Amino acid sequence: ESADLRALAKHLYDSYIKSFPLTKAKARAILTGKTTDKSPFVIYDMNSLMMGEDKIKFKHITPLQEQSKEVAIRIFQGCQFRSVEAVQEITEYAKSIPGFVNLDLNDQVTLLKYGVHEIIYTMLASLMNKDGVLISEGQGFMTREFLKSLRKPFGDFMEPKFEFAVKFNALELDDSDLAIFIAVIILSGDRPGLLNVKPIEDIQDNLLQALELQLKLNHPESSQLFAKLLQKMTDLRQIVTEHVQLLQVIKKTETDMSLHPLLQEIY
Amino acid sequence: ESADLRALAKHLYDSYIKSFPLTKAKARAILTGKTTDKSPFVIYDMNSLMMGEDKIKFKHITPLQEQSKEVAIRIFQGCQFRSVEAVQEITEYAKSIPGFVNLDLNDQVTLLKYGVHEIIYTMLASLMNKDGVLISEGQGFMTREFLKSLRKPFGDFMEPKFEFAVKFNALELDDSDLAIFIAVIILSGDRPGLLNVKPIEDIQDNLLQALELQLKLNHPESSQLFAKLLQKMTDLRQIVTEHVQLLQVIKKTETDMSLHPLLQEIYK
Ligand SMILES: Oc1ccc(/C=C/c2cc(O)cc(O)c2)cc1
Repeated sequence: ESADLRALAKHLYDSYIKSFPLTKAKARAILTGKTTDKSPFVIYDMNSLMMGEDKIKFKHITPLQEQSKEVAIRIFQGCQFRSVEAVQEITEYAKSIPGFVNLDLNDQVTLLKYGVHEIIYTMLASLMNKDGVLISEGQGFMTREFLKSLRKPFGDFMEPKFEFAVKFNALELDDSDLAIFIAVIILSGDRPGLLNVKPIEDIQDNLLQALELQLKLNHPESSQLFAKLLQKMTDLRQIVTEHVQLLQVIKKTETDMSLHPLLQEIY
Repeated sequence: ESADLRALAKHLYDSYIKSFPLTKAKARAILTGKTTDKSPFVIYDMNSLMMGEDKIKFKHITPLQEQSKEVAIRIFQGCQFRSVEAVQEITEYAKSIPGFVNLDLNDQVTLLKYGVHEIIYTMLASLMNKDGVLISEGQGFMTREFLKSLRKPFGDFMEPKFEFAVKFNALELDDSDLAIFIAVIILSGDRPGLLNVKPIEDIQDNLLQALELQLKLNHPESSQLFAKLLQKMTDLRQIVTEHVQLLQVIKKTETDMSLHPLLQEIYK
């Protein structure tokens, strides 16, 4: 019944607004969108990020550059922190989804183990555009060119993300849309190791239904947007796989150091 | 007007038929061991394969395998010819797709080139069941275990396909549905090297409305089948990957074995 889908939709939307600080309406005003009044400290050069964290309240590293731990390394360890953060936000948005907790815990844990990854790149596109990506709650904006002028490893790290974001943003979705789109992702059912897929698919079915009417009523003119949207979810599955390749090569760059232990444990 | 999408649906199901000598419906009638209208010869070991030459059309080696092109090679050079065959059949079906042969000529090629294997594995599932796959216009049937037990390199090669088939076939689609879904695969838009995407995405963003209505009518119960079907194109692209690379391997350990010219102008 239509009434339930608009309900489920509104439920998830209000829940999504509570769970995620920096939203897209927001990030879109701060970014290219004018809403000029507060604008975000820019980072384009190696002197720009140098001591840059001045304003910007960073947790982990400060403006130190002189053969003391490479800039590239300290920029990647940053994303990871944010990652660890987002995973928590998401783990909570998950509980908010109708029926999620009523499932087998083992299953709730697996759905997150694999889902947390696609949702992160999905939302990172909310804080990105062809020129750069928003950072530090929105007090930042690290240019795209600066990111590509990074060490040999890290040069392709974020490029395959700006490409996806550019395409994904062309769909022009809003937080009310991504709310449902993101639920659908989590409640996949084809994730490895699940134990009772029926339940997991009954909800996604219900979530998919809601996503459909939502895009209809919310994009009356965008012909076949539902379909194109579900397609972009394949590019996500690929961008996530390719991400562990340039990551595995990292496992073969740092290492043997006894002052890491309680850190490599966190990540 | 849902009357044009239905007329477009008819159009496609028709060429699909004219382009593929073996349909999924012909394939299932042979597999479900029940319509002994013609049954297949089941190859499952060496002796059986040796006999397969007589009972079925195998212009391949009979006696010795290892020494004179080991059995593993015999099977591959054959499965190869089957594919060049397949590509031409799909090249035909492409041309039949409205708007296709009007797009820039390079884009046509570009679409075929990447569109091919995706379609070949989607169709290869129509000939597979939890235990094997039809071969030679359906005259024969090769066992999943037989294959899964071949020389180190060739051994695995078909095992990511059988997996795809079981889950994919689960959707229980029929030939008229695979026709619209197959067109949607070629007329994509996010393919490497394309010159103009708008006129191409225009076609897909119309075939899709066709696949949607087709599925709501054809499967009034299978809910979210439209959405579930599309999500299949992901497990698809992953297969090509395993292939192309597993192909790199043989290309080096088997330097006396060739490859069909047409099957080269497609891998990148
Ligand atoms: O000695 C041999 C003689 C013939 C073959 C044929 C293999 C083959 C595999 C397919 O998927 C489709 C097909 O139509 C044929 C393999 C070994």
